[PDB]
Amino acid sequence: SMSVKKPKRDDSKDLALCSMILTEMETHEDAWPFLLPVNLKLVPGYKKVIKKPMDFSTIREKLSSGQYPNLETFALDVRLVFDNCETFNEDDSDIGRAGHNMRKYFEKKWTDTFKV
Ligand SMILES: CC(=O)NCCCC[C@H](N)C(=O)O
Repeated sequence: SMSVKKPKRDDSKDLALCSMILTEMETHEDAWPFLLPVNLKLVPGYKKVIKKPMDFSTIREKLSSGQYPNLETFALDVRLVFDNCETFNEDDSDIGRAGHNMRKYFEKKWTDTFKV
């Protein structure tokens, strides 16, 4: 509360660390469905259904331009990519399997990096 704070976590490396994680996401062989925005003119239903589209290039742009106030807002965008994927694609589809794989991949990195 006022004048009463938990010990200050060193947040000085977060930006570099999230960049690293994102670079690992981008180079994974199953990233291809998530590298660029879904093309809303060419994918019927997507615009109507998926209220907040998100993709790795957009996350990258937001990151490099200081648009994530903190760690968690970055994780929320990454998770949104996979929540969107789940909403639109069947689990038993190539893109549905990519999404599950990439989420698992992300959450382990997230844990190893920010929760020891
Ligand atoms: C990443 C994502 O959800 N893209 C939209 C779904 C694409 C559908 C794909 N072209 C298909 O044929 O199943």
